[PDB]
Amino acid sequence: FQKYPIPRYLHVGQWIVNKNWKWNTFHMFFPTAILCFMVWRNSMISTAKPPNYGEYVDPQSPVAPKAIKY
Amino acid sequence: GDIRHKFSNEITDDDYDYQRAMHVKPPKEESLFQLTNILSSVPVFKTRFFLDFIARNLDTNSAVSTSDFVAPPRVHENSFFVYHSRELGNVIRKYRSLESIVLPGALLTFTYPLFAAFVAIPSYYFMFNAKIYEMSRRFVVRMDVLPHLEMISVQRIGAFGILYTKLHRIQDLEYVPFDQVKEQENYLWAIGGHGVDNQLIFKDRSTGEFFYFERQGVWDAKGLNHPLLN
Amino acid sequence: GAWNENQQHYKYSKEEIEAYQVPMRIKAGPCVDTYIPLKKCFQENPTSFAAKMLDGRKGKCAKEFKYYNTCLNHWQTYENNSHVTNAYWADTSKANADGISNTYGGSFRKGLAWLN
Amino acid sequence: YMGNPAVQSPPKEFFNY
Amino acid sequence: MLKNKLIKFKFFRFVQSGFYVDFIFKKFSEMFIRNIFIYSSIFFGEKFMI
Amino acid sequence: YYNIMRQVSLDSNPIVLYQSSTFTGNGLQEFYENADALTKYLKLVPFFLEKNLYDHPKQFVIKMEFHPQNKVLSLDCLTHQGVLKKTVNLENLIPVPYEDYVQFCRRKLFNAPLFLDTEMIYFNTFQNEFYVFDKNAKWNEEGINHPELDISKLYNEKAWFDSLRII
Amino acid sequence: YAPQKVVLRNEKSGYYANPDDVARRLIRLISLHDKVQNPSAITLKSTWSEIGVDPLSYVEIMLEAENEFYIELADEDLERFRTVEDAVEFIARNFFTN
Amino acid sequence: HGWDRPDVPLSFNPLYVHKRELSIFDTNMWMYDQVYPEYVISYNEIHLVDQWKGLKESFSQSAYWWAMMAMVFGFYFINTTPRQLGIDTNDLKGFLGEYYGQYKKRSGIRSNFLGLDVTGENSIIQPNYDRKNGIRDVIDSLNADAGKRKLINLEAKNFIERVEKECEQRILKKG
Amino acid sequence: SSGNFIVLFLGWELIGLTSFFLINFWSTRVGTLKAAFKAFSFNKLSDLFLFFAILIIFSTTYNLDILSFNNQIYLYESYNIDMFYWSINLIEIISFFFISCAFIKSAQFGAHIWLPDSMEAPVPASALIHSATLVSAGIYLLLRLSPLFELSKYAYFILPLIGSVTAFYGGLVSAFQSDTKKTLAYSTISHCGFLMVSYSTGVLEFVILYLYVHGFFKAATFLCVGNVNRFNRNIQDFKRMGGFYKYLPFECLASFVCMINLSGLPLTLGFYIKHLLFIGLVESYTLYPLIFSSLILGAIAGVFYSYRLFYSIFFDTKKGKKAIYLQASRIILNSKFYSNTSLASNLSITFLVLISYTVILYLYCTTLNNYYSLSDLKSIYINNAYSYFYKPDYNFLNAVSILNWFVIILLISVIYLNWRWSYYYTKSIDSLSKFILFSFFFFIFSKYIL
Ligand SMILES: COC1=C(OC)C(=O)C(C/C=C(\C)CC/C=C(/C)CC/C=C(\C)CC/C=C(/C)CC/C=C(\C)CC/C=C(\C)CC/C=C(\C)CC/C=C(/C)CC/C=C(\C)CCC=C(C)C)=C(C)C1=O
Ligand SMILES: CCCCCCCCCCCCCCCCCC(=O)OC[C@H](COP(=O)([O-])OCC[N+](C)(C)C)OC(=O)CCCCCCCCCCCCCCCCC
Ligand SMILES: Nc1ncnc2c1ncn2[C@@H]1O[C@H](COP(=O)(O)OP(=O)(O)O)[C@@H](O)[C@H]1O
Repeated sequence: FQKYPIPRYLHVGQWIVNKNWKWNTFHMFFPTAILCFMVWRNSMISTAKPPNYGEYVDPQSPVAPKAIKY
Repeated sequence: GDIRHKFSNEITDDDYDYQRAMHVKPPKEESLFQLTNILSSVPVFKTRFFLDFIARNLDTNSAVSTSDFVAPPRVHENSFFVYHSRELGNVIRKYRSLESIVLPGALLTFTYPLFAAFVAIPSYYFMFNAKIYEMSRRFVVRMDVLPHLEMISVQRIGAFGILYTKLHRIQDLEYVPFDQVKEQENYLWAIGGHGVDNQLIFKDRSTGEFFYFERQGVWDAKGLNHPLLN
Repeated sequence: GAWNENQQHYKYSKEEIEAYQVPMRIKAGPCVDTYIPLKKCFQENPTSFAAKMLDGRKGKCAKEFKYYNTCLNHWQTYENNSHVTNAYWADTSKANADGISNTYGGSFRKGLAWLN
Repeated sequence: YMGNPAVQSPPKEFFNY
Repeated sequence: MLKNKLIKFKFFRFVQSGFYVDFIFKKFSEMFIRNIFIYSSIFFGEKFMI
Repeated sequence: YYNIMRQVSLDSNPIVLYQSSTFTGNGLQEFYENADALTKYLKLVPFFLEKNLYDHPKQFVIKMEFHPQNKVLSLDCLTHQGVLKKTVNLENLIPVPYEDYVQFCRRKLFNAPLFLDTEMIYFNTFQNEFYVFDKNAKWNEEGINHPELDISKLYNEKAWFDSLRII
Repeated sequence: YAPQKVVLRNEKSGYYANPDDVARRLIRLISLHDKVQNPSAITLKSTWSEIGVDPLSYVEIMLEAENEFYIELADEDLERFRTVEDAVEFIARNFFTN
Repeated sequence: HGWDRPDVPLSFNPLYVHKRELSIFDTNMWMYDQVYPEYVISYNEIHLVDQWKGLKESFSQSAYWWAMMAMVFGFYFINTTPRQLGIDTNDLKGFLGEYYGQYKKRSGIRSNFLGLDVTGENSIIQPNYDRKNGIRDVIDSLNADAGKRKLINLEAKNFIERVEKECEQRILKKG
Repeated sequence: SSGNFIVLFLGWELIGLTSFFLINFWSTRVGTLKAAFKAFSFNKLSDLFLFFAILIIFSTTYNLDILSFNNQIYLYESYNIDMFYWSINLIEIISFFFISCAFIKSAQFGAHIWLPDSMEAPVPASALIHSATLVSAGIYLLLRLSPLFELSKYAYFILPLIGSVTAFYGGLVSAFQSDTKKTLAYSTISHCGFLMVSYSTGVLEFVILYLYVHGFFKAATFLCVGNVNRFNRNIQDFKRMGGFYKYLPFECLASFVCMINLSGLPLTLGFYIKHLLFIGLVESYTLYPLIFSSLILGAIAGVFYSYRLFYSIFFDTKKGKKAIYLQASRIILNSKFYSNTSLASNLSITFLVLISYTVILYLYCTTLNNYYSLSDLKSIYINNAYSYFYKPDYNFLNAVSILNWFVIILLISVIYLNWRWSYYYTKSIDSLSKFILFSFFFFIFSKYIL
């Protein structure tokens, strides 16, 4: 579509180009990556995976599912 | 208006040569492995035996039409020629000749001829009856006029590629408007009425026979401008 | 001897089935005894999906795949009754006369298109 | 009941703020 | 079959319009919206009942 | 529209309009004798393949006479079997370009030899076939400028622009 | 980029397409009609009746002009056109003329 | 290119002028906008005057597809034999076994583990181990089909054993 | 990726609202607002159904973990809920609500009407919505809760019937659509119905394969038709197209590949998934005649819409406007940079097709190979549908042959039928005759002589 003038006072995103977008991309990507790394560690503390190939669950081990003793 | 000459890295016409196999363009050069170059370079094609084989096989020059006027051989001694089909009649006859080899071949070579017939029945009724066959039945392959009877001899194509000639009285001929036969036969005129003249449709009213004439067919002025045919 | 038996004639326990991660579809069938060595060999012989999809002998996993393929053929034939069905298809009159399986033969209709 | 598709003159007497 | 009504634009239009299912559903939805929200809820419900 | 046929004859005093320089001879035997004519014939072999196998209606004209009294053309065309004489009614000939000639055939034609005159295709609408001339040839300037060959007598907008459409 | 200052809408010449190009294309399209005897007698100030265009011929010519200029013209506007100059002015000032 | 186009005109968003009274009986029946207001529901198939005429037209034109479906079903019905489909008969103690085991053990109606004098029946969502409906029909059909396939395999084995015995008798008898 | 029903409901509401925002991208238009609001209303009804199903599950089991619910729902099969004057089975009511929620999102007959109106969204949005995601949410609901639907009589009756009806309806309407986006939307409706049928077959591997193939090739076709629409300047109907092969060469060729894969044409991955669908179709349904007829008519409908879209867009006559063609063919524009699309678009579509082929081949090798190497699907309902894939009988082969020959006859019809006068009309009939004779002789020679 043909470009048309945009009011200077309006904080809209129509045909908005930031000449310094590279540093903004750097400083919006890397700290986001660090935040997600911290959240990833926190969630990896509480993570469950089935036994690997060749590994079985001993039914009498504490890891095995348990039933309530009334 | 093109400005590719102003720039060096701009694409040239020689780069647009792989598109010649996909885009029609007047010839510029002959490649090493082009068929013409192969035929004109290998000496085995210069030998007389290949030249004689080519000059005596494939299409013959006797079958090539040598004029824009043709007089087909008379069907009867007294009859005079009026109209003849050119290529649609040939294609119709070659298509209906398939029933003479493919249909028996289907019986003798298909594991399930009943399956073949069960799939062919709806193909005929839903697609092929209104496409080729019914047009062929009403197609006028040839039309001459016998003056002693004051009748028209119409030669048509039958089921297995047959040819048969029927006589229709001139006074019983009527003109059938396309709008008169438009809605009742819309499917035929939708998929199988393009090669025949829908604005030139006739009918023998005694038997309800429809006469369709090919758009590419040839008409004789002498026969058409006859007092019997007005 | 039996098609479900593997090369070593060894039956696998529930713990071994769990440890070797047998798919439930294979577990439902009777071919776990022949499937388990094949999966063990494939784990010991990691190959790309193209290798499995192209090799007809399954490469290194040859004997294990032979045993598993015999078991699979028998298993899918019996789950299909395809032997009886093909016997009745080849000659419906002779199969009925011989009484291969009256239960299937009493409700068998070949179809008009297939040679009546 | 439904609105009138016909073009009507602007109201002269109507409740206002 | 020399006469076919499945190639006329009437049948083609019918099929292209999705068998008129959307049209019928939207007509019934307008019926419901008018008869429930306006006449029954705000007029009968609020003007009369409330 | 309708291919109404009219009887035609010859004037017995034809005016030469076109003559292929390479294909000067009685027929295919003398074409074999000529070294250049033989090479051109071998290059025209795929042209004949398109003509026969692909059912592309085409003729390679090596000579052309004109009869103004009957308004007829007297083409002598070359095919894989030799030279054949064809008479074309003047009103049945229209100009057509290389793109129309190629796109008429649904099959992809073989790469054309360099001696085909791609700018001068002539379509016979009655016979529905193309005529292609040779690049190295003598066009009789006096012959082609005959008053009966003038477009003011021959040009018909509907036939020249609207009759032949390739879709 | 934007000059960072307030800049108003530029009306410029007021034509979204070249008026002379539009007029020439329209006159060429009109001359294509079978009932227009003299293409060289067509002027922007000329009337449709003056250039021998009946109402139905005008309808056909305007439909083909709509096809050519990549726009559609309302019947009220089409009846509003009294001269080729008016038609060209309306087409050139249209934002969708192409 | 080739012309200095002015800016996009304000006519691209024409101002809508209200010429009619906005009835309260059409409340929210219109998408209101100062440019191009619309009715809340669009009827592209307005050539059908009503929804009843639309239903009549739909059922009249859908008859062709009913006929085509009938033709396809007839073609596949006079030319195809029903297949041997069902649950895997090598695992009947699984999906089929668990269903009947649950309907047999009746563990949902046992006594409370504390003696609270309340069982599973004392709830809005309560067990019913004598229901005999729902998916039980499909379960019974699957079990019957599995039994039928097992019987077919057994009959085939018996037939082959009988054929082998008959051949042995025939060859041995002649000597 | 939900682990609980609460994360499931959160994702349901999130996809609903994000689809509403995607559909209503042209916020300045109220004509877009009404379509987005219809989609929003259907999403809210789906949310109601999902919430009520989750509430019933919680009131029954006091549990929201999906694994725990799946592994213990079998204990509650013999249960009923006293709702008003009726005693509805516990599995039946939960399955009814989940199935209604799935049918609204994964567009089925009746609840499909929002999907054709959701084409006001930009082409990338429509590609994401229709290929996967929004219309695959119901398939995810069915697959994630597979043990629940194995024990439901309502599922057994409603999944195949509604799936077949939806497939037939969508394919048939797509075969008649002149808009490219509407054509692909109705194709998506048809393939969602086919996915429902595939789930009703009891084989989840076939469902996964069909989902992957349809998503990949529908997305690629959506991108191609989006480039075509942009070139045509926001005119989506192909009645104003034709001759775009020269202006959009890459679009033409990529669209050809993606349509022959998508429409289930023979010798393609779509053909494989359709054949797998017909392998496992159960024949014990009361309404099997209608179901099977609808499935056949919807499976044969891919040829029509694929051929119509491709030929009308690229190789028909020039039905478009002169401004579209002439402005892109000026001699000044001739350069090595000339393109009516973007190099980035071309590379994206090429890599999408390549990765789609690789992933579909990997899935086929993991599932359809003799050595079954797929991971556990957490389903204990194992039928014998794989037997006909491994060791089929002759009757099934002959039935699939019937289907293949129906497809062949439809191909013959679409290729050779002349709906308009042409100079090649006679030669087209001649070509058909010689093709029939050549096919007969080729069959004779390849089977008996040598
Ligand atoms: C073409 O669609 C249609 C649409 O598009 C999907 C539509 O949008 C709409 C528009 C609808 C609305 C606006 C709202 C209405 C809502 C709906 C859900 C309507 C949907 C309508 C249909 C899906 C069409 C159904 C109509 C018919 C006539 C069914 C078509 C199938 C046949 C005619 C096949 C005939 C079957 C026969 C003869 C079976 C005979 C029995 C045997 C051979 C015994 C076999 C032995 C067994 C063990 C098998 C058991 C089989 C049984 C019991 C038969 C039962 C099955 C039946 C079908 C009766 C309409 C009207 C429509 O119309
Ligand atoms: C009692 C009557 C006996 C005779 C009945 C004759 C009915 C058929 C008449 C038409 C025959 C011509 C069409 C088929 C030509 C051979 C094609 C072939 O190889 O078939 C193999 C097979 C032969 O294999 P088969 O029959 O031995 O067994 C394997 C095939 N199944 C399992 C499906 C049966 O031929 C057929 O299946 C024939 C089906 C014909 C269906 C109707 C066709 C109508 C359209 C005609 C044009 C077709 C163009 C070519 C299409 C195929 C190629 C792309
Ligand atoms: N408030 C309303 N009440 C009833 N009908 C309306 C209303 N607004 C619009 N319409 C209908 O919608 C159509 C749109 O008309 P509109 O575009 O506003 O007038 P015009 O066509 O003169 O610009 C009208 O013909 C009218 O029938």
